[PDB]
Amino acid sequence: GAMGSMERASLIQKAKLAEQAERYEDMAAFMKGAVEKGEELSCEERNLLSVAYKNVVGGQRAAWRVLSSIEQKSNGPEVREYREKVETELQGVCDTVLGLLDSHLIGDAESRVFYLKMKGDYYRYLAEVATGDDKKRIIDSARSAYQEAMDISKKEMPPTNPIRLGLALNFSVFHYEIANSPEEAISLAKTTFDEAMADLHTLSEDSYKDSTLIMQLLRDNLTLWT
Amino acid sequence: GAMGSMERASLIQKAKLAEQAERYEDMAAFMKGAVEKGEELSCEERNLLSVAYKNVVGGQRAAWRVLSSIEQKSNGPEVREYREKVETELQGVCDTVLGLLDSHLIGDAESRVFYLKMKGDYYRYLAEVATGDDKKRIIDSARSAYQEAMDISKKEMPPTNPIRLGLALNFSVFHYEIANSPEEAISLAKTTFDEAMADLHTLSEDSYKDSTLIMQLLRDNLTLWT
Amino acid sequence: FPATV
Amino acid sequence: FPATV
Ligand SMILES: O=C(C1=C(O)C(=O)N(c2ccc(O)c(C(=O)O)c2)[C@@H]1c1ccc2c(c1)COC2=O)c1ccccc1
Ligand SMILES: O=C(C1=C(O)C(=O)N(c2ccc(O)c(C(=O)O)c2)[C@@H]1c1ccc2c(c1)COC2=O)c1ccccc1
Ligand SMILES: [Mg+2]
Ligand SMILES: [Mg+2]
Repeated sequence: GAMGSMERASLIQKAKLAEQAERYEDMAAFMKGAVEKGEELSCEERNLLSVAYKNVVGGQRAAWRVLSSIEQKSNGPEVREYREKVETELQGVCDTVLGLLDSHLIGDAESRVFYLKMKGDYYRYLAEVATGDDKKRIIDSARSAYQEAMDISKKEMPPTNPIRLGLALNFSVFHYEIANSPEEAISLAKTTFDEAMADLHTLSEDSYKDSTLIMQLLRDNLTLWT
Repeated sequence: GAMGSMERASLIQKAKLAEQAERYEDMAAFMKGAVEKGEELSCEERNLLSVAYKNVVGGQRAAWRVLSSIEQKSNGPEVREYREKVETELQGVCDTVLGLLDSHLIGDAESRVFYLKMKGDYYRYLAEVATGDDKKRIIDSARSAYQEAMDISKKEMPPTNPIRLGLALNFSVFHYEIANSPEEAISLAKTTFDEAMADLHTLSEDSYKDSTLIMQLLRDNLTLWT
Repeated sequence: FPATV
Repeated sequence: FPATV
């Protein structure tokens, strides 16, 4: 690999340099190389990886949607062709991550939930663009990954925990926008927000700001769905 | 080339698809291929090319500056190394354009000024990161390109013309930020704005909005310099 | 669109 | 920074 000659620590530095320059492709590449040094990632390190690849796929998803709606309205092959080009590119980045999870990353409870949530998210991103035989294989996967992460979080983390909270938010969105199950989607989100405020005394100084936000986002989604 | 199998017109379409998806690298690639079909570009087509590559180099210049100021403050080699990596990448895009100008693009007066202004701009972008023997070769080039474009515009376009106006704005900035000549930089900008309002009756319906803006930008720069 | 993190 | 177009 191209990062194979660099020190893990110099790769972490440059990932952080890239985030400052908002060069998230570089950022993701640096973090892929650090992961491939074979060592566990720290909490700070997990989130350098996630933020880098999320910003990458996020721009691709946004471009895909712009083109896809053009392609819908339009129904020349140039729109299909460009849509398919951005699509194939997006699929590759998800594979790169799902491969990085299924080979080095997938320990402690927060660590295991973190990576299983990533697995469910990037399977979900592929679901957004899939169709046919190959497609539904993808939906079940996003769901197993999420479920397993739900199981762990429910037993091992308090209901105010940011990872538990953010995972559930995304699992709700998965139900709504990916499984045509507004029922489950809304149930999870309401239960999640409710249970968290029921045990509101469990917020910690280190993450309370994050938990408050994910709770606000859970109610933002709920307002939007009803 | 990778765009060599596609029709010029399908390349123009996709350039426009890319601009909508804000995929400016793709946009630039599509327009590089269209240029390489060997035909003159229309006014609309020139500006698809310029906007695409400008957005490309603009993100690189911004990342370079973030890192360069970190590198200044910091005076480990990782900051230098990442700065040099973004630098080399930026230099390549300018070469690709300067090559595209010096091989297919560099007709009618607005067309000739347009491309000579691009030549001066991208020589200027390389000047921003150059040093030493190789460096000053670059400054003189940006200046010849600009001067020639000034000569043409002054004789062949009215002083309200957007191309004449925007070129002069950039030539002013070149004097200020690249030749340590605030005198010339301010003179040009004031003269340019003045002469344009002296003959304000020459605005045309097709471009008056653009001319007003470049005049407002000329006075924005002047406010900033005094 | 719904919020994810 | 100064404006260019
Ligand atoms: O950027 C954010 C944060 C930091 O980078 C960070 O370190 N967090 C954090 C706090 C506690 C933790 O235990 C861990 C961990 O075990 O890895 C990470 C925030 C955060 C990051 C990712 C996710 C979530 C929270 C929930 O699900 C997620 O995927 C952020 C904060 C609020 C909402 C969205 C994003
Ligand atoms: O996007 C802009 C415009 C359009 O895309 C466009 O077609 N223009 C235009 C109007 C009259 C023309 O004759 C031509 C032409 O011969 O090619 C182009 C604007 C424009 C584009 C590039 C430059 C300038 C003006 C001045 O210098 C430039 O480089 C823009 C407008 C105001 C300020 C900055 C940008
Ligand atoms: Mg973060
Ligand atoms: Mg334009």
